[PDB]
Amino acid sequence: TKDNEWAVYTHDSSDPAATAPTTASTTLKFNENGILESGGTVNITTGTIN
Amino acid sequence: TKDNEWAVYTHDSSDPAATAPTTASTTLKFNENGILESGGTVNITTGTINGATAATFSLSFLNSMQQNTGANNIVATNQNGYKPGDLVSYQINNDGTVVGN
Amino acid sequence: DQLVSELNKIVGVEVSVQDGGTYNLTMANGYTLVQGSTARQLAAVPSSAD
Repeated sequence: TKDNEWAVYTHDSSDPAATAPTTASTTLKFNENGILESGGTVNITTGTIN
Repeated sequence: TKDNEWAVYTHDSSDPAATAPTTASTTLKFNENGILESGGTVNITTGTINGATAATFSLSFLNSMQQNTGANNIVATNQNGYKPGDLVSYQINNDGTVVGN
Repeated sequence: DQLVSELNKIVGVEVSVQDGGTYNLTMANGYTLVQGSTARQLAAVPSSAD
């Protein structure tokens, strides 16, 4: 909801341990020709049954 | 009776007194990891037939593995007992030994 | 081989090399339709609920 910023949310459709929009695991910021300048790596967890 | 653990029930097909039992014969123990935890070996007993003795046998379940879901897999029959029966087979092995089938 | 494949084209029958080298047939959960030199046998019926 602003230029050159994007945030991300993830959901586990196979193991429902993913929750409502809790901590947003990453957000990225950019520049006028495009280069990724933050949040380049993200982590999430899947529910587990195994 | 839990996702990721199992009990096992057994029946003797031929002893006419073998009421198909209602009882847990053995439980194979599994970590949630889906790797057989304990009970990978156990011995169980048969019925008694025709005046000859009942048999009692050991069974093993090694390297069994329990999945996210889906492929409930078993087909196998490996046992060390033999029915008495007939032979005609002469085969002289290169070591100088003889085998019969 | 041909006759086991022929039978297979009606109902699901799986085949497994048994430890002694014998050709075991099995059906859809572990019903050893042929174990060793013996076959199981089957039935036709009117439904329990209708």
